Amino acid sequence: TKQEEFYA
Amino acid sequence: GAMGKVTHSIHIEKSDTAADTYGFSLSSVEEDGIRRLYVNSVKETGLASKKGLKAGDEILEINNRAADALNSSMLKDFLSQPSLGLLVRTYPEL
Ligand SMILES: *S(=O)(=O)c1cccc2c(N(C)C)cccc12
Ligand SMILES: [Cl-]
Ligand SMILES: [Cl-]
Ligand code: NA
Repeated sequence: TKQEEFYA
Repeated sequence: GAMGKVTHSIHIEKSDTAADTYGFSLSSVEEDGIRRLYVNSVKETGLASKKGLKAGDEILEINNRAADALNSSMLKDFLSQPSLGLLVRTYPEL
């Protein structure tokens, strides 16, 4: 699983 | 190629607007009590792609700071800037 994700 | 660790230092620069993106995402993943940051996707037409960032690269450092020492507030701060420094572990494709 991934904890979370960011994009820029 | 073989099993050796290769790292890639990348400096990306762009216009400082909410419309000019780097074109990549990163994920935080925990496995067996160890957290790593990975390149989750790279936009095929974006700056990050042009600069050789690859999906699956492991982010080791952002802006001279260890990835495991980075929290979400720091990530938001860093990613909102018009320049960005990344140190990634990168794998031969084949
Ligand atoms: S998890 O085990 O559901 C999960 C889901 C999606 C991606 C994962 C990765 N990628 C290499 C980022 C590693 C470990 C777990 C994981
Ligand atoms: Cl997931
Ligand atoms: Cl993307
Ligand atoms: Na997923």
